[PDB]
Amino acid sequence: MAVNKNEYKILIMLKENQCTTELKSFTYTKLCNISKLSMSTVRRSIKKFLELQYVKEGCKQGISKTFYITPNGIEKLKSIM
Repeated sequence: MAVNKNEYKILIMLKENQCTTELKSFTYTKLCNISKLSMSTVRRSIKKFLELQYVKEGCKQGISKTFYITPNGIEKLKSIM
């Protein structure tokens, strides 16, 4: 019942990195350093995590999009605190 390490790795970085709130949206290139996995793999895992409801999107107004983590994802993190 523990979450798989390879894809959930993204959702582990912010668990201990405190990037866990709707107001703040994380960028792919900041995640690409801390997550130890390249910019394609983090774009693909975030595309899956929309279907899990863990992650949610922001708009582009000149600057590119960004994605915040929902309270529904933090509840999974409390299970493995």
